[PDB]
Amino acid sequence: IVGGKVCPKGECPWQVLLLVNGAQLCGGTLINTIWVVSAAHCFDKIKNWRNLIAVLGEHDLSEHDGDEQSRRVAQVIIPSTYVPGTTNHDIALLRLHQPVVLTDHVVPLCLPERTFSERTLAFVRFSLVSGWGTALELMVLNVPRLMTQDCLQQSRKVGDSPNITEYMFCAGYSDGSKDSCKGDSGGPHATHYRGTWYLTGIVSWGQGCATVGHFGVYTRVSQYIEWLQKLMRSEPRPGVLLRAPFP
Amino acid sequence: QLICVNENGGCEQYCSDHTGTKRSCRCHEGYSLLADGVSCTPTVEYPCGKIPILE
Ligand SMILES: COc1cc([C@@H](Nc2ccc(C(=N)N)cc2)C(=O)N[C@H](C(=O)O)c2ccccc2)ccc1OCc1ccccc1
Ligand SMILES: [Ca+2]
Repeated sequence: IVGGKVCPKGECPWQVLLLVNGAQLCGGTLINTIWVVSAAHCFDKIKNWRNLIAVLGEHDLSEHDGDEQSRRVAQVIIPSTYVPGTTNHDIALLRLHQPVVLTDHVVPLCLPERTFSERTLAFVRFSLVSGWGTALELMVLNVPRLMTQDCLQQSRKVGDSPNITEYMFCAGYSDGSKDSCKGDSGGPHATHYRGTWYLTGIVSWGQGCATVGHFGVYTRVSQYIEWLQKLMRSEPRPGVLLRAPFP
Repeated sequence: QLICVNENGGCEQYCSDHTGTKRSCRCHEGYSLLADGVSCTPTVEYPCGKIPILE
């Protein structure tokens, strides 16, 4: 997270750290005791599918303070319309092997109703993004959401570029000072509305980190609520990677 | 007036429109509606989207 403050331990309890064989892979989002929402692109390289770990209650990656809870990833579900090398449909649903125990430090983020999100959450000006990118603390940030037509108009044009699609949205700053970044991939874009926080976006992609005249592009979760709710009731499967169809 | 399109219908969490009658409010998993028919309340110890230490 470029230009952000530290998220005071406890104030971001839905944050997930994803490990493969100890190596830092991505950030994720907790939505209930058993399911995690991260970016599909985090799993492009993955060879050793059986060594994935989701870490929760994590704050400082340099000291185990006890609150940390680690669970094996039993499953990675991805839409059939996501294809590596293309930024679209950048969302992944992750089942855990055994549930996590909810504490003062491990709380799920609300997953809103499609309509509620599109009608209300889409127009909350600012939302917090977070991620890790001696003292390796969780970093948070307050980005303003922009609708696609503005985002394009405010963005600096390039010859070769992906469209911002109906499954993306731009939040952030043009002046080159504040932005989420590659290491935050899959992390929450959390939106407060009247006393409760809701997941609205996933750190998806951007043009570098905090480059002038560029915004961070996020996966538009409102598109996937029915797709996620349905899959969370689905029976456990053999194998880790599942490519569920979208829609 | 009393419609979800107007300011989430005055509802705290979820809002529901019906064709002939006034909008109704609702709540998220682990929350339930209060006597004002707009506000929600946790029916669990750790409802989603609430930060424990900040309350
Ligand atoms: C998913 O996708 C992506 C991602 C990326 C990043 N992220 C981000 C950035 C920025 C941001 C802001 N600013 N906010 C956020 C996030 C990242 O993550 N990166 C990484 C590396 O490089 O390694 C990757 C990529 C791809 C896949 C996998 C992985 C970057 C980039 C991209 O994309 C681009 C493209 C692709 C394809 C086609 C076109 C374009
Ligand atoms: Ca720690």
